[PDB]
Amino acid sequence: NADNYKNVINRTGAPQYMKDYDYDDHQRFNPFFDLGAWHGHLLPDGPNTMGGFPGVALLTEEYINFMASNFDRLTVWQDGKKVDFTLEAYSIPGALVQKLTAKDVQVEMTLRFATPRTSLLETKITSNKPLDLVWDGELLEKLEAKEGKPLSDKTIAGEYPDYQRKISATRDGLKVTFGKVRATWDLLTSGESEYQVHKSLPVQTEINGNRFTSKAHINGSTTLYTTYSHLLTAQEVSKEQMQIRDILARPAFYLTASQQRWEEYLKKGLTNPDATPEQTRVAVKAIETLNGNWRSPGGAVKFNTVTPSVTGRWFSGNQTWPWDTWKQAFAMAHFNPDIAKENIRAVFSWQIQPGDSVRPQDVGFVPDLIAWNLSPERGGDGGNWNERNTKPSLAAWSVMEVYNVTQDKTWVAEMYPKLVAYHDWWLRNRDHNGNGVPEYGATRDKAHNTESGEMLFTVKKGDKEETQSGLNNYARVVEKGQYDSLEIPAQVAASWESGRDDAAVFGFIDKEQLDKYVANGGKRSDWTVKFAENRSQDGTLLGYSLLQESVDQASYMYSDNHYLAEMATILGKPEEAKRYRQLAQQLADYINTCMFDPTTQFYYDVRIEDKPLANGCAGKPIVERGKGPEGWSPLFNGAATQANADAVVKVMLDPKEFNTFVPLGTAALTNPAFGADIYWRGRVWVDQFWFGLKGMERYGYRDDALKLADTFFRHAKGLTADGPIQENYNPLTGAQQGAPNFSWSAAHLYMLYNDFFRKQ
Ligand SMILES: OC[C@H]1O[C@H](O)[C@H](O)[C@@H](O)[C@@H]1O
Ligand SMILES: OC[C@H]1O[C@H](O)[C@H](O)[C@@H](O)[C@@H]1O
Ligand SMILES: OC[C@H]1O[C@H](O)[C@H](O)[C@@H](O)[C@@H]1O
Ligand SMILES: OC[C@H]1O[C@H](O)[C@H](O)[C@@H](O)[C@@H]1O
Ligand SMILES: OC[C@H]1O[C@H](O)[C@H](O)[C@@H](O)[C@@H]1O
Ligand SMILES: [Ca+2]
Repeated sequence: NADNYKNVINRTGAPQYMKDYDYDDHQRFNPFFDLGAWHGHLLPDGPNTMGGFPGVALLTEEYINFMASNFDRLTVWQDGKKVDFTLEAYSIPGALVQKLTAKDVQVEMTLRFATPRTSLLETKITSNKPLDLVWDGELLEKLEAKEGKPLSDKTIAGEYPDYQRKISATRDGLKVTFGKVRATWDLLTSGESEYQVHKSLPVQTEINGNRFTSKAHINGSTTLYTTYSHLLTAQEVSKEQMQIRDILARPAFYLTASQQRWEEYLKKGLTNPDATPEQTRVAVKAIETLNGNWRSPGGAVKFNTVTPSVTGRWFSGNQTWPWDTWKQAFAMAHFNPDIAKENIRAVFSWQIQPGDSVRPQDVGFVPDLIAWNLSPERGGDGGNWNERNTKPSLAAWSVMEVYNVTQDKTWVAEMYPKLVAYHDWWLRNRDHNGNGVPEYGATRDKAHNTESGEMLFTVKKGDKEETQSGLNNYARVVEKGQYDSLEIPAQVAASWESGRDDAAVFGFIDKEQLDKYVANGGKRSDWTVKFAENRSQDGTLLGYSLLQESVDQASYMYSDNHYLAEMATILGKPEEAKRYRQLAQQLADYINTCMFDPTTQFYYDVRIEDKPLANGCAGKPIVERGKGPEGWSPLFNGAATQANADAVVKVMLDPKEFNTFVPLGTAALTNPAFGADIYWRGRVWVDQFWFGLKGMERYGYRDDALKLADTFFRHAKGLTADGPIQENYNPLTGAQQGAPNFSWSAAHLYMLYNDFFRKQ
């Protein structure tokens, strides 16, 4: 089956820089990774790289960095003359293949992964006469480029003097060793990491600086085996040796194991018999993408996980977020459920437990960002590890989907208490006014407050700054309004917690847009989101909330309660199920009463006003900031009444609001802060699009969802081509932007293939 899907993504390339970046700093080639391994390979691009799989990509703990262009590249010699081959090279799901053809000599190479640290190359040489084999390679020298244009003349060795890359011969191949580099934002090595090449036949290896040549003579047709391993610690180096020996003793078993594992992914995954071949191929792209972003345990992360992009500037190594994980695992449930389960475990594996040394006030909290290296507060030197905030919770929805596919009640039993603790955390730490309806917010953290717990902020006016602290001081400053801007680290973290960093609803609007809004009769203070601290009975600082209750947030809490009730029932906990159903109903009632605006036929966030409205709502819907995809969150999550859903769908299907060339973007065309190139104020993301279609379908509009899905399929640029999957689209043009090989796009593209794409 895998052979029906050649070169779904262009995996050719010959990188020339360690950071061989696209215009947004992501690696501009798409290496093949499998089995959660920490290195990847590219296909040759023609004569310069033919005979090898160039572009060894190393996942150095938290980043992707190229090691070499040619490395272990084969040329074949006959009586001193190089054999002249033609090249065929292609990817399939789970393998890279290249075939070199001459009249009297042929070479067939197959590269698959064998372990979570090791790939295996079969080199089959067919020849009527003896031959001399030569393998060569060279470490990269140049540091960084942007779309082929050097960003400087810096070298790798110049930029990282301690990297100290060294190639050495070994008895059965060679190795590259690396010194310890703790470049927090660029390059992270233990000082014990290595890249090893082991072969099934003796070779004589000569090293000259950062290049090597290995030589062997064969008397005729021979098949050899080579392992490549990136090993990140001394312990990994030691453990892998026995695995390498087993692979070389049974190479055909490892090739077969990979073949079979990939046939199973395709069998389990490709279940839409009404899909066109083009639609099916998109599903295969998504499967290749998600599986390549899977990482085996490493460092502080004791589980397999999936990152947002193995090639991403800030998304690589094993960096894991909850938001991305819920979407990832929902999709992967349908083809790689073992890793879907692991990805969810990874996120909860650092869930705050009672007596925590850093944040005992946050029991049940799930960190925003976990990775190889712990934060300094937890004894590591990682700069990415983040506990300033979490992300919106679709955790129960994700856990349920894995159950829906596997029917494994022990999985539900495993996750239920963790889901409950998270649920409880939202109600203690993200409900400033105690009404059962959460806000996005932030934690107590060294970035947010002084040693004594005073909230940090910086008041900016002209070129003058003023770093102050304390909530009451902040409150005065907002009241007086004599500043150009206010930077509150905790409120920045609250924007991160929402998952939509620059959305209109959270008060983000550029100067020109705001000047227009004000010039058309609005007040600039309409765009000010007030902020508050959350304290326990005894005065303890629990964290912070926006003084605003978000309709997507409320709808995800509805969802959380809804799925918990279903899991409670599955687990024979009927009184717990009853309580969750009651909490869901209350949230639905609040969403429909408080957050729906009849006049504009849509849902919106509400402010937490100084006093609640007479009807008990915390504030009026914030209609003046315009419409966004949060407006269909009550439909996606099932909190909406039919009547309110009918009203919302009419707005979604209006070309003057959301029914754009690529439909269901992150702000309506009528939103005062709309821009077609603004990530969270116009651009279309596949998750929000799919949430929209699902919400429509849920309320009787399957036929219209199917039509929007066809529109997306026809207008979303690049969908049927061989480029990597990116993050979002211009709603007016269909143009793509974002990190290549982006997991949650892949996940929702997969869902669309499963749920909505079909032959017309
Ligand atoms: O399994 C990977 C490859 O192995 C062999 O080279 C087959 O000839 C080829 O059809 C296949 O794609
Ligand atoms: O998630 C199911 C299984 O997936 C992977 O194989 C893990 O290595 C294993 O520990 C886990 O139990
Ligand atoms: O699981 C690793 C760690 O996760 C969280 O930080 C918990 O609060 C802590 O108790 C636990 O040791
Ligand atoms: O909280 C620690 C870190 O978390 C995240 O990785 C943020 O991107 C970074 O700005 C912050 O310093
Ligand atoms: O640097 C900003 C980014 O830092 C972290 O990755 C946060 O999880 C993300 O929400 C934020 O956009
Ligand atoms: Ca509240």
